[PDB]
Amino acid sequence: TTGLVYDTLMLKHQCTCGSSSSHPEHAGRIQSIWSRLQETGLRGKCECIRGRKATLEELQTVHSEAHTLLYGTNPANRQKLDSKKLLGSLASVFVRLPCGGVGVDSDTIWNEVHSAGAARLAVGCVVELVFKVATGELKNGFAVVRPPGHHAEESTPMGFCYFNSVAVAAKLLQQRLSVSKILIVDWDVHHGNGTQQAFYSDPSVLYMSLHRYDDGNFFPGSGAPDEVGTGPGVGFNVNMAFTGGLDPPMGDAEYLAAFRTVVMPIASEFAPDVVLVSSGFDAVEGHPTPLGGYNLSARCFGYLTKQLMGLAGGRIVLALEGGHDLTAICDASEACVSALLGNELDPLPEKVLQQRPNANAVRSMEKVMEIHSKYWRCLQ
Ligand SMILES: O=C(NO)[C@@H]1[C@H](c2ccccc2)[C@H]1c1ccc(-c2cnco2)cc1
Ligand code: NA
Ligand code: NA
Ligand SMILES: [Zn+2]
Ligand SMILES: [Zn+2]
Repeated sequence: TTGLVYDTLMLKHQCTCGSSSSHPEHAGRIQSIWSRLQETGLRGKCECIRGRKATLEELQTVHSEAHTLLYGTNPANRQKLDSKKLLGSLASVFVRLPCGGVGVDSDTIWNEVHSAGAARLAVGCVVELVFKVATGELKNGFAVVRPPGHHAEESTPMGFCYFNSVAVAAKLLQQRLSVSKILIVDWDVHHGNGTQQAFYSDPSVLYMSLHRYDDGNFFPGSGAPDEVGTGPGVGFNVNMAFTGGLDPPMGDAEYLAAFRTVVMPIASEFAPDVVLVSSGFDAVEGHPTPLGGYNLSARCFGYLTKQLMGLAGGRIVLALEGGHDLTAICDASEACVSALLGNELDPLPEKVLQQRPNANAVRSMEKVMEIHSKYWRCLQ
């Protein structure tokens, strides 16, 4: 049986300027996905679980105390709980954004009444779902959550992320269940700099990201192929980094090629007990060159989901990260839940299924393969 998680309190994370048109990561993203699953009958076939807020203890597996006080509490308790006197003056943390609202860095917003709650419910929702699948109470699941997580570093929010929901899930799985091997696949078009950071030296967690890299200036500018891990973790960080720009743009042929030749062989060798997926949908057609640039179909994510479902005895959980375009993210979410439920994949055209990946795609794949050939038998 497939699980779903969602909570309407996540809608309340909204800029104080009162206008979501200045802020791409907006409440409507989840709301629409949520109704799409209703109007297709998919929600009816799933178990919808009860979310909760993450405790500060739970957030502190990934993030510092200072950071968890700053973004996990309302202002009154923020003083109450900072007995260690870690925080300086809030005067220096808050700035006025170009839209007139309150934020923290030049891009990222902050609502003092609602964002802390919302950021913590996003984590707690994922955690609840992940643990329910890991203990075998559910087959698999999809976490329709907001705000996103994978850019949140130990002590820095960025890319509209405040806490790394998926990282925390994983850490809790280690600490409270002693799960031996965890796989995190991050197919959001942007690199998950936070997640990479959180497990770079840990060989019991393998992080694989497919993302646009282009020689280091695509956001967030981390995630190079030769970043492979450190210490005992060497080899358990796989950056499937696409280089060459948008000439031509990457699409279904390219991604399916990378799965077959890089992601799935390595994942199979690792043979993980649980699979977590940072499931951003910004790689889909309809994401302009700043936000995306690539041309995947939503359908395609059905194929990617199905492939991952073969691992870990099916114990797979997808959590929303990026993806802006409403049609795209609803279509893609449709495909994935449909896959998780067990339905036959709504296919791609034979024209595509026979397409050789572009020169850039191939070159990008061969560089990763050469590097990780040192660490994985299936690449020799
Ligand atoms: O997709 C994403 N993360 O995975 C990131 C945010 C996102 C998430 C969800 C919905 C919409 C957007 C998008 C982002 C892209 C570029 C910059 C940027 C550009 N120049 C400096 O910083 C900042 C944020
Ligand atoms: Na990624
Ligand atoms: Na690792
Ligand atoms: Zn604003
Ligand atoms: Zn993204």
